[PDB]
Amino acid sequence: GGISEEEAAQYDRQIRLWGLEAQKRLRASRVLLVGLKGLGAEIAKNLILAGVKGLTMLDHEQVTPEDPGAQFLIRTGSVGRNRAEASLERAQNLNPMVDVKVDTEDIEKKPESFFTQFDAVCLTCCSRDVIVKVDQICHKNSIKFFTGDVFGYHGYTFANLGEHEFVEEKTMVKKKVVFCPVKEALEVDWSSEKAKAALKRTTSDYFLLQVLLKFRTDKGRDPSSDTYEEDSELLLQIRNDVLDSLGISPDLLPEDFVRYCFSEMAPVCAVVGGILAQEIVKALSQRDPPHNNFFFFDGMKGNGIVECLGP
Amino acid sequence: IKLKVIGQDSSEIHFKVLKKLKESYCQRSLRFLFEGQRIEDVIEVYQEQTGG
Amino acid sequence: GLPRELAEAVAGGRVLVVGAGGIGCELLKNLVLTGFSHIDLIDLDTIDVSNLNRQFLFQKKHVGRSKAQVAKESVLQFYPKANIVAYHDSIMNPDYNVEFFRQFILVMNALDNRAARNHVNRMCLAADVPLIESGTAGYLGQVTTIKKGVTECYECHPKRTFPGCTIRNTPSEPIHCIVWAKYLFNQLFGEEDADQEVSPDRADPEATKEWAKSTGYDPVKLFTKLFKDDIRYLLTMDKLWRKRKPPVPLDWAEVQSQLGLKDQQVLDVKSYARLFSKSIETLRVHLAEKELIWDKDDPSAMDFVTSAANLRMHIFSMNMKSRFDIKSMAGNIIPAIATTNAVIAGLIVLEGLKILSGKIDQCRTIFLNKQPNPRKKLLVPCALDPPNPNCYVCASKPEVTVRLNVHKVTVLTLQDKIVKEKFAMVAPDVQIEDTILISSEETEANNHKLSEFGIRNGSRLQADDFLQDYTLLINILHSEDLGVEFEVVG
Ligand SMILES: *NS(=O)(=O)OC[C@H]1C[C@@H](Nc2ncncc2C(=O)c2cc([C@@H]3OCCc4ccccc43)cs2)C[C@@H]1O
Ligand SMILES: [Zn+2]
Repeated sequence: GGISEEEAAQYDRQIRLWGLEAQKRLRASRVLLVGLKGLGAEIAKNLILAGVKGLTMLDHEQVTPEDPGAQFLIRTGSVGRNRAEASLERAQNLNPMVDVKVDTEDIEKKPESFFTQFDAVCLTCCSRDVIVKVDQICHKNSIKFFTGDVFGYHGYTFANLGEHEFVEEKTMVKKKVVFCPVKEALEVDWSSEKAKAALKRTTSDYFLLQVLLKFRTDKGRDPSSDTYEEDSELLLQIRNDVLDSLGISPDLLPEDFVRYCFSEMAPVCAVVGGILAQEIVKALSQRDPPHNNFFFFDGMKGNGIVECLGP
Repeated sequence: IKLKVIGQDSSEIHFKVLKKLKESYCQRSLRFLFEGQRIEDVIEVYQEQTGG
Repeated sequence: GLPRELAEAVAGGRVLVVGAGGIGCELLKNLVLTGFSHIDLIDLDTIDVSNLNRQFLFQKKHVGRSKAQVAKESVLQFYPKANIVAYHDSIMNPDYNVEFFRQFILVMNALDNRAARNHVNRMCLAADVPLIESGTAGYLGQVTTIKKGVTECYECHPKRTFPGCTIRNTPSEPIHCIVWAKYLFNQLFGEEDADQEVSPDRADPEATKEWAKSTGYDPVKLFTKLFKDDIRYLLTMDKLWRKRKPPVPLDWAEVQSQLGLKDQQVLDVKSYARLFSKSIETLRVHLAEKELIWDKDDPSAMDFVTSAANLRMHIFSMNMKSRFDIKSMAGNIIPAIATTNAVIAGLIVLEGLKILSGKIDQCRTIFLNKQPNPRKKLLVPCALDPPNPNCYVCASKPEVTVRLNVHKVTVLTLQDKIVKEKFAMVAPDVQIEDTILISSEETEANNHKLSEFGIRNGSRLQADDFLQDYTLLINILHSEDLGVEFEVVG
């Protein structure tokens, strides 16, 4: 119809799930992905297979000696190469129909006009300040904003799709869902008697996230197993100061959490990257209710929890 | 008890009284859960998939 | 990266992946990136273009090659030091036996049907090796752990078809016409089967390869016999058409004189009649070079079933269906995407790490939902259940009871439709408890009833599969009241 016979042959099994119209909407969409570490690699692979029009992979860092020796998009021995450039050949070859590009500049340095060319923006490994900055930019221009990260056995996704309309099969019913700024998401008041009640049912992963975003802010990097003892002690201090500052008991997040939040675990990247990429696909094609607004995964317990936090 | 069985497809179905509950559903091969454990309140139904 | 003991285990032992498709490709990547340094991968298929939306180790240039082989080669391109052994082969093959299975500290299924899952289950019981089981379909999937003497096995819990009458005489749904078209294809070109008859049923309560050979497989003749002649003889059986709308026979000559994708459009009657012509010609030609087997992806076979069924639909006043739609239904196509398979493969490895870490107590059945349950859970972990003591597979000295007519049920029907199909044995040796009935190799001259063997209401048979190290005792109940050819007594 609106696609070639080769595309129809290629996409057959997903056309039979989400419909040709959903696929055509994918085919017109261009996505910015920042950060090509373990989770970015998974998101990249899933979006390219799905058959977006274009993906731009932005990473300003190089492959380091500390990075894993196996990375599915990067050949062995690429220490010192730019991580996006190192990912391009394998990423592109997953689906020649997708226009896969690479950008090597620091996301922070990007003017507001860099963003307007994209239907969706997905941030991995980015600081709290950058997440808030880019989410504000995307709101101005009505761009689908997403962020996610993995840390040891845990990970999370976040969406801000503004005021988001979609179809869903009860025949297709049109529905509307309203999202909130990431700043509000990350800065809940736990004073309210309402919030005190919401807290009892809020997963502690949300507090885990606050601790790790603060570590990232303070250290310029995430916890690393090479520096486990050093980073453990600091994480324990950050837990006290973060939760003390929100009027919550430190003990909500148990003191052994440090054992479970270091490094990128490939299976945790696969899980969080599959959930995040699928939310992106849903958002772009306007089909199915997207998770509003956080997904928290704990690979130790096998829990994945959607929380609505912010309003 | 005025109960609800929710399925993976979000299929909301009202009921009121291994048992008979399941027997009405099985006619519309499944597994039945109450807030965690296997079997105004909600019963979740899960189907086993065989694709791969 | 991992606790020392776990890391050593993972670098140390050998793991088996069964299937290199959607789940399997993802799982292979995850095992290697996680540090599993010895992997065997078996899959019996070659790469098809429709695989490419989710089976990410395969590119278009690889179409037609072995899944397992390409999978391994793709991985070695990003990690040359992986040790992977790839088999282009079925896990069902006798070479993969208990001692083969004994090699592994962990087996992981990445299969797409029950029969292979059953077989692997039995293999993992025999070898006492933990098995991670999983599946997906659309947006949904799940993972679970199977360990001998600790959990349910794959078949501890109970896991359809239509009557000849509805297919031969009384179709009411497109699926009856589709099933009919499928039967018609086998009867013409495939394996003749009585259970798959196409000519109207002369013995209905509500009331073929020979013939086509002798015409040199003439389009116009087949058409007339099937769409004209046969609907006339069905119009004889007057009782049926008092209630329901009569079928309208089709004249070949009368017919000839009468957006989504290409495949999604419903064509006119003349076109499917022509497509019936064309495909029959193509199939007659390639029946001479290479009994044929039906595959949804063989253009001509798919065309055949499409046209036959749509003609039959027209005859019985149903709206005709697009080839695309008939492909789902005749092929039983499961819609499938990258992300669901990626999430499930990720979970598989997490479960696996818990097992080899000696924390099976922490393993869970995990369902992946499309939407959060009431407690907000999109991934729903559940307790592992203990072995069902009345499981016909994993319990000690299993037995079951089958109710069949002893005089009118072949030794072929037992070997095939029962011990093989229903009970999922592969290399079964059956013996009457009192007289070897079926053999591993030999007893090819038994197929022609059971009655004439000493078999009667209350005789016992000992079924073995020495491959599966499985013994099932079957207790026999006689009856002639069955609908149907047998029932598993419940
Ligand atoms: N979910 S998916 O389709 O994306 O991927 C699933 C993969 C599983 C793989 N199947 C496979 N692999 C290894 N062993 C067995 C199997 C089977 O699925 C079955 C094989 C048989 C049987 O064995 C003997 C020879 C034979 C010949 C023809 C037909 C069947 C058999 C029965 S089930 C396929 C796919 O990549
Ligand atoms: Zn069992």
